[PDB]
Amino acid sequence: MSGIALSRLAQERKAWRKDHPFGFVAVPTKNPDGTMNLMNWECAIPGKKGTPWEGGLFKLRMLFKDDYPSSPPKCKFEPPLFHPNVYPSGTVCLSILEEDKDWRPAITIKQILLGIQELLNEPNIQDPAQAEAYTIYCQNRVEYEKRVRAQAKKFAP
Amino acid sequence: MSGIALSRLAQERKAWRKDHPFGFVAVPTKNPDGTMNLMNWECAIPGKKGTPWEGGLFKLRMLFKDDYPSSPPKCKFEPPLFHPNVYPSGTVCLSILEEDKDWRPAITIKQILLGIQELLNEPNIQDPAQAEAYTIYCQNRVEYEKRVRAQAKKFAPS
Amino acid sequence: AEPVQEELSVLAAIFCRPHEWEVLSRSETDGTVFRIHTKAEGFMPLELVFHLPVNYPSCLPGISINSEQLTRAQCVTVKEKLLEQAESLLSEPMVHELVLWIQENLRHA
Repeated sequence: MSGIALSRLAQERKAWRKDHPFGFVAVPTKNPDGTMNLMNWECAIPGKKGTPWEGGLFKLRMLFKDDYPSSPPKCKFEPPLFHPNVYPSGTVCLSILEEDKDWRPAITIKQILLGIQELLNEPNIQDPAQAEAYTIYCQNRVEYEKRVRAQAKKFAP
Repeated sequence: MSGIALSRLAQERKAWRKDHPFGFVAVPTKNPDGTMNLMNWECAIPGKKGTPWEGGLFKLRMLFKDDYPSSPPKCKFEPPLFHPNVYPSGTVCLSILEEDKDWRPAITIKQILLGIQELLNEPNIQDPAQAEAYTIYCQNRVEYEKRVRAQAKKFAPS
Repeated sequence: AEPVQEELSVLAAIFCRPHEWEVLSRSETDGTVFRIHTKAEGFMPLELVFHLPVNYPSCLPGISINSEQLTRAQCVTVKEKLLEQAESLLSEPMVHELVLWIQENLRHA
């Protein structure tokens, strides 16, 4: 069942290179032998501007199962981020990234990355994944945005 | 916006959706905005069978303070019920629903609803919350259960 | 060239057979020659040998079809026509597209 997947990831790639949103990165990693790993991607998401996430470029890895595209990718921030919906392991907690929920095989890698970027400044109250970020986000948002700006500055080239 | 509260409540929600007792309902209410209010829940408890309280589905609202889960939730029957341990406002008088008593932060919404359901056919003599229901329950239980069955039939769903 | 070598890598990945894919030759001049067998038929078995000169994809690739479950007379039609949307997908890595274009297709429909 890897054929439909490797092909699909391959439809994702050239469409991405031909046209993709500005400041976004999505690149399949490369094997030591000299082949291409389509099941594993190194991606980057830019912070929206007018926000505390601004000037920031935040790196995440995308992993695809063999039954892709009927299963969603596993999206993990490396390094892990300070966000209410991001686990200490860097895993992203999103509704469209889980199969029994709002995942569709029609969902593009672009749509995923955009949804996560949207999630950056719009945390979901119903998906606590990180204790510190969630609690501070609710309690004192000024201080929360303080942390976000420091983190954004840390990942600005 | 209480972080500790909303976090715990969101996991209570997902745990309830994954597994919960049959005939029980626990759904967060909807805000005027159209968002989800985790601090306010609309719940329903079915009567256990082997008892006078059945065929009845009794609706109760669960309300959480900002210091939840350090305080127990306030469980209030709407509409108010005829029970020795239920206040005229429909508030439930239970030991696990009291901070200075047997409330623990580890207690789940599921456990609470089950405990209240237990309280329905097993009133506590040491906790009078409604005077008439209590007195009738102690002295003339025949009329008490008559009223209970009439109420149970009255609150039977469609 | 970056687009080309990325295409080569992707093709080498898409196929994880045993005898799928091979690079027949590499050179600064004349470019790269490789072979793929991709399998297709269900009713009424393909070897495709692509040559990528150093001008591809701006230029046309050299192709060749062997498929002795099929006759040979078609291979001239099929090479002189896998050539078409090769001209449509011109200026960009087209190999993957052609490959998956023809297990859809045996000059069908």
